Amino acid sequence: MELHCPQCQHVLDQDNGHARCRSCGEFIEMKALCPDCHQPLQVLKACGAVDYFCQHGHGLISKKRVEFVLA
Ligand SMILES: [Zn+2]
Ligand SMILES: [Zn+2]
Repeated sequence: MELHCPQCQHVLDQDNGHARCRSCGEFIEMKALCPDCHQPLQVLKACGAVDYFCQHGHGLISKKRVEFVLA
């Protein structure tokens, strides 16, 4: 069933930190927050690989554990 929009109610096509409205046309970007912080994660860019570091003192957070909010 996936996630639906709270406005242009349709399917949200979600990838890494990004959600494009399929069937809507709209483009949405999402923030990667640490669940235990609610502050943004440090996007560690290694060109090919990207790590999400909890800038605060918790360690590394995977994109399957991160909390994505509407940006
Ligand atoms: Zn939509
Ligand atoms: Zn944290």
